[PDB]
Parts: sequence; structure tokens; C-alpha cells
Amino acid sequence: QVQLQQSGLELVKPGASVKISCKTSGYTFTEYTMHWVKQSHGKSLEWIGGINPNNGGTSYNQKFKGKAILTVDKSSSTAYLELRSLTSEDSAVYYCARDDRYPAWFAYWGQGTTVTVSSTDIQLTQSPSSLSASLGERVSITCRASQDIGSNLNWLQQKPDGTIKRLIYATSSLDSGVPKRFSGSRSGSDYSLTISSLESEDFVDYYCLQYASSPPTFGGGTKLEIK
Repeated sequence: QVQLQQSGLELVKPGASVKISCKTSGYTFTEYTMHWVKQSHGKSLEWIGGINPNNGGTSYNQKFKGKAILTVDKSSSTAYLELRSLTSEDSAVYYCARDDRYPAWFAYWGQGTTVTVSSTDIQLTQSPSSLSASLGERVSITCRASQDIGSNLNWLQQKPDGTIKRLIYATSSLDSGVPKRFSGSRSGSDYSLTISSLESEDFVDYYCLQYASSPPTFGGGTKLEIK
């Protein structure tokens, strides 16, 4: 099975640089773009950049240029993220994610690496940010796109341990193995994830992610809680 296995805690002093790894197995490393994503504690996600391991072609979110440098090592099937001149605001969890064939981008996710520093973009308005419901209920979570994103919208689920899994890609395509009670749809600018018949393991966090235009951007998240 596909595994993006990320390196361990970086607990480092201000000004230090670190180089985090994402060691892949279970697929051909060179065939697919690899992305990196930041998530500050308690907050939503931000795309840092992506790299084509076949040619080293690399696209950065403008706010991370000068901070993040992406490389790959084909010989070891490992993607790296180097973070330069670290400060407090860099303390966060960093994830790698790899695409599958378009439009199945952002298909598999690393488990995240914590970094602790101690001595024109499209907006997705995600609502509601918190939702209380009971077992067996049906709920919808919605993302409103600030500009047209076509069908390029994914739904991700994040568990309290921080692990991220894609549930839906290309608006309505259900990931293999994901329960059929999850479905994605679009009506106009509103993209929605509907979970029918809630089960207890569903009561976690959810994010939408658009990949129509660079930089990919994320909704602010929805926290699903049992009533």
C-alpha cells in the first residue's frame, strides 16, 4: 500500500534550518507531483509548494518563497522540505501529499512532522465551522468558492491524531474504501460534502481543498461534534 512516511519531531532554536523528509513506498515515486502543506496549531491548512520529481519543476506559494525549499532524491524515493531561518511563526505540523493521475490530486498524505521553534488567491469559505449532530443523522458541510474552480475540489477528513485522508476528489468522486454514506456535490459556487447516517468515527474535522488555480487553497475547516 502507498505510504508517505515522514520524519520525526524537529525541536530547534530560532534561526536554525531543518530538512524534513517524506519517504515514500508502495508506488513509483517519480511518477507523481509531491506537495507540502503547513498547519499551524488549531488552524486550517496552507499549501507551501509542489514539485515534479521527474524534472525538479517546483511551484511555490508566494508567501513561502524564501522560507521553504522543495527537493527530491530519486535514488531514495524521498521528497524533502527544507525550512530556512526558523522563527516562532514557523512552529506547526508540515505534511507531504502526493497526487494520483489528474483530477485525483492530493490523493495520499503523510502523517505530518511537527516543527517547534523554541529558545488574487482563491478563498474557500467553509461553513459551518462547527456542527453538533447525533448518530444516524445526515449533515452537509459546504464550501463557497471565491472564484470559479470548476470540478477541482477535494474533501479531506482529519482525525484528532492529525492524520489526513482524502474522502472525495473532483467534487463528487468517492475514494476507494470510503463508506458510501459520504457524498460530494456541486450547485453553483457551493460545493458540499454530505454524510448520511453518521457513525461515531465521523465526528472529526473536515476541509475542502481547491486545485483549480495556484496556489491550491483550503476552507477554514468544520468540526463535527456529537450532540
